[PDB]
Amino acid sequence: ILEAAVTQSPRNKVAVTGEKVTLSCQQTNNHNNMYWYRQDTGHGLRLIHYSYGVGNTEKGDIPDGYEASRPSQEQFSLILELATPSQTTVYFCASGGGGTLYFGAGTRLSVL
Repeated sequence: ILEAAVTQSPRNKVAVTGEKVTLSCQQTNNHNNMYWYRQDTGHGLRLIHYSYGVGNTEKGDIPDGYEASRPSQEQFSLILELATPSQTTVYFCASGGGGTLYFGAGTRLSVL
């Protein structure tokens, strides 16, 4: 984008149960760390998977039923191999070095 260091795509996603879904997190700031959170109904952000650099993924608190991929410095992808309605939610990605968090604008996912 023209304005933000962190871009999420798509901004919306409708899946049918059983479809594979991939969400993209792209940052252009050379950030070492990337993160994927699911937002809960109290607007809490729950960590799914994160990454310390290219090629690395680490599991967060709620990894089950997601995988992650850090194929480049810029890109941290969240994959739902087989989407389920319990995965209907808003998802936010983030990136930074150290304790810094630059957040994406969010992706709304509905699994039907």
